[PDB]
Amino acid sequence: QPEPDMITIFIGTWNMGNAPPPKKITSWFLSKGQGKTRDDSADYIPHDIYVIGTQEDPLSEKEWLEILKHSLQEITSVTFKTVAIHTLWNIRIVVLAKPEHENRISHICTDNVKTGIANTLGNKGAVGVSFMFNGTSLGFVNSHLTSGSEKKLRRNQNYMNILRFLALGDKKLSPFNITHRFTHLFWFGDLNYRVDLPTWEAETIIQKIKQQQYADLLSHDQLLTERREQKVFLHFEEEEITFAPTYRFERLTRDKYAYTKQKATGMKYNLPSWCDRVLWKSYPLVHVVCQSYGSTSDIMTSDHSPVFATFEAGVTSQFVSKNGPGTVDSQGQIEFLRCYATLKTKSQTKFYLEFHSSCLESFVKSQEGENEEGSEGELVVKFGETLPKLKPIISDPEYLLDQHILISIKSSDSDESYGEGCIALRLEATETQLPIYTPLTHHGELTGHFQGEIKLQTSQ
Ligand SMILES: CC(=O)N1CCCC2(CCCCCC2)C1
Repeated sequence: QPEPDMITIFIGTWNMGNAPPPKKITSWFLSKGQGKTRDDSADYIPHDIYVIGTQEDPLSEKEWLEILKHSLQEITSVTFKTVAIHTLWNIRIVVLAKPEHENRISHICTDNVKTGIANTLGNKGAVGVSFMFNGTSLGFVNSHLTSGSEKKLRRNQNYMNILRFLALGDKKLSPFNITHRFTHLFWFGDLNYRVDLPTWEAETIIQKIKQQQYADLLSHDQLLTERREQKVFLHFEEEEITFAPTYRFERLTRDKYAYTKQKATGMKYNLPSWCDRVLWKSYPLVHVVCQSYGSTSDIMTSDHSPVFATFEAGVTSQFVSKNGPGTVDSQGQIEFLRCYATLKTKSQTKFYLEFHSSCLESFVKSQEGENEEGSEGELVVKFGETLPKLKPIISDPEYLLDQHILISIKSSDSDESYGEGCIALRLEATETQLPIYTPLTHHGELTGHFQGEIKLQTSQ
């Protein structure tokens, strides 16, 4: 039975509006409704992994698990195994997988983050799950961010608190937040970004939705505009939205948007918005292709419609050689030439690099770089030809070309990371000097760049 080099992943996000679901929710898991939908010819083909994020979920874990498993069994005649379930207040994540994957999945982690302070601490935040699938690390975040059209900055702050403090993946990756710990990271939920148009335009917006003319609405979507201004979700992808706004509906129909201010809304308008979203970030040059992104039309218990997204995702096998794991493979090496970090910092400390990768026995610390002044004010940290030669555990190119090197640039004075990034070993050539590049972030914000050349030696 061969190990897969691709899997498909279903991501669902649904704000249930504190109401039990209807008796049938299969359209959700089938990616049927509006938007980029799944072909009918695939209906019986199970996804490998289903990740379900709910918000305002009134069910017990037991009650929801029974609905989800019975739904998937009806669709596929497969009894899915529960990988993980984690709930913070009414925010929940469930991971289910085909039984054949049970001994491919390990290192399962769960965590939550509570956002806000005092007033604003008590119902918003995120839950997450991570695990290894053979040689590939997968992370999943379900977040319910701050509501209200005039709170986009709060949502952006909630995002930064979640990526800083959610403790998933390999704890040995200590300089790295969740935006660098996984081969594939999926972040979804009721992100609560709104269509920023005047209140007086509510009926105009509704008209546009009825005509399936989303362009003038998406150009005011706060998540798209904040992402384009690099205020949030830097280096994450989202599929094009081709489904109607998923909020705020009258319950028990989808024929009506309920947008007017009411005591129940705190006297706030809820103009039709794409609150419910799926985004992802994968390591460079790993296969990830969105195969559906849309909303259901037939699940009407909530004032939100469920959202689905499906992905093909590249995976790798748990590689064993005669040599590594448990030793190095002298036929392998990674060299770095003409490397320099450009940092936005106003500080003057010495810096060194750390290289982290599961292709190394442990992380590698460089010598200090040489600081110069850039022509436009910047700090340039020159490593020249001074970086160590990295010694991978396995030299086989079928393994090594699929790996990645995480880079942290740290202050010698404080040992705090000023920037993190990632370099793919999926090179055009081996034994050849080739350009490399990564942006550097810290707390998910741009802090600089790392560039230079790489020379990769494999056993071939
Ligand atoms: C690959 C990627 O994610 N990019 C590059 C192209 C522009 C951006 C995507 C379009 C939506 C708004 C954010 C800007 C970001």
